[PDB]
Amino acid sequence: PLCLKINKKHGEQTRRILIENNLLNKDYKITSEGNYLYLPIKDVDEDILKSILNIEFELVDKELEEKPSFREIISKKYRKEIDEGLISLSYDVVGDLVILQISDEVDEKIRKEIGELAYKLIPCKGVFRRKRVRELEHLAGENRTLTIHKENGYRLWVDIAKVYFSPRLGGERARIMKKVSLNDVVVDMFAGVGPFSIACKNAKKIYAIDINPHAIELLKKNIKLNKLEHKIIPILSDVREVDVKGNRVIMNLPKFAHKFIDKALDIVEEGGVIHYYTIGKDFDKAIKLFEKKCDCEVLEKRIVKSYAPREYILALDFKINKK
Ligand SMILES: Nc1ncnc2c1ncn2[C@@H]1O[C@H](C[C@@H](N)CC[C@H](N)C(=O)O)[C@@H](O)[C@H]1O
Ligand SMILES: [Zn+2]
Ligand SMILES: [Zn+2]
Ligand SMILES: [Zn+2]
Ligand SMILES: [Zn+2]
Repeated sequence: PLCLKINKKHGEQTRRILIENNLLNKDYKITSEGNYLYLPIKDVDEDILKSILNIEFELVDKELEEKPSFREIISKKYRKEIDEGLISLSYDVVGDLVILQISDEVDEKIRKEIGELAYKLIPCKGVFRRKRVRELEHLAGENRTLTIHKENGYRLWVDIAKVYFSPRLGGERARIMKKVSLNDVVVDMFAGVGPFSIACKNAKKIYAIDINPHAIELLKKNIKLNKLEHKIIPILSDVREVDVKGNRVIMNLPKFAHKFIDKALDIVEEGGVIHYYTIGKDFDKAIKLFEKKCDCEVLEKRIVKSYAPREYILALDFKINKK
């Protein structure tokens, strides 16, 4: 498939950089031919790669070997419509449930068939598909949308019909989890059911804020389940109206975080850190927004996942030196 071609002397270094940026397509075998290394890579453009690599490279097409199924079967049977949107090969597994990406236009009993296949080939108790928190269409197995998801050693109650939750962000949450220091006071601006907040358990105090009450209900259940009731303070409100202070501030709202930077700088103490999440073709825009608003330094930046062609969800840790 799509591969990143580089001189093999840079092999291990490039592999590591692709893994941290969720770009390594682990379903293929990195292959070495001649003095070149070919790394199977996920959807990405040459321009943004230049912001995470200083060596020369080439993106190319190439057959490579791999490291029942579902993705296997659906891919051929419905390749017709899949090939044109209707159906996606990508799906999410939140705890006990599976959520397919069937942009319905596909018949209903056709949707039940796929869900049924999924239910059959994928260990789960329920299968749904969708259409921000959107309405779900049940397609097989148990019809319960409430489940518990395990990640990074902790547990999270999630009701997929009520709040937004991406299991794909477990890696990014684990990254932050390890940077947290004992004396930190964390402000999780858009907490959902509390994933970053539970992840930041090393801190001495955490403020978990969200405007969705069901989200806050799951948050509370999660604070208890993980035994962090004397650590995490749940807050039902629009974050703009909350007056709290912290040295570590999390902004997990990609599409609109840019509209909340002023509030974030008001919460953050100087010398503190803001973990910003945004959508972009690269890191330039976000850096500029922050550079104009205060004196800061980027400490680490990562591509989190793809959003659409030449569009990605990005993470940047900004150290705020002076406001
Ligand atoms: N003005 C606001 N104040 C507080 N929370 C908000 C506001 N607007 C949206 N939200 C919440 O922002 C959240 C964005 C989600 N990406 C949070 C995900 C969560 N951090 C997780 O790790 O699962 C949603 O749960 C919204 O309910
Ligand atoms: Zn509720
Ligand atoms: Zn207490
Ligand atoms: Zn969101
Ligand atoms: Zn700045």
